Amino acid sequence: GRFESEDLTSIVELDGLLEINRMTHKLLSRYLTLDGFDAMFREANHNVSAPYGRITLHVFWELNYDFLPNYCYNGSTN
Amino acid sequence: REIHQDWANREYIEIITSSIKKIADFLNSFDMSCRSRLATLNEKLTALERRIEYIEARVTKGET
Ligand SMILES: [Cl-]
Repeated sequence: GRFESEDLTSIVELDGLLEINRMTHKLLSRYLTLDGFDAMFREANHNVSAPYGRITLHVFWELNYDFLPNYCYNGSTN
Repeated sequence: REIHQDWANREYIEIITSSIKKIADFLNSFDMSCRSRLATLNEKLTALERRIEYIEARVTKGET
């Protein structure tokens, strides 16, 4: 949800936060039985009964509304 | 005399009561051990039920 309220550049932050959640699940799984992390993630991402998740759909949304119209490529720095 | 027979009678009593307590002890520690085992079985079964619900949903369409 935090990703969905921000531009495309925030996807790196999302990835870090997802990784902390993965570590959290791992630490908790030593003592508790939880649904698999992938299952948890796919559900939250609405990617269980749908082919493209929320992250994929927000990326295209931001490409269409922010990246394509507002960004300037610098070929020397990539 | 009757006191010597009383000593034998109460020793016998002591042996039976001791054995009853041993049965009770076993019954309590058997209950506790099975409580753990049933909890473990429920834990695994609940997880397996959840996983199936999930896998099924990956292969089935949602409700309109
Ligand atoms: Cl964040």
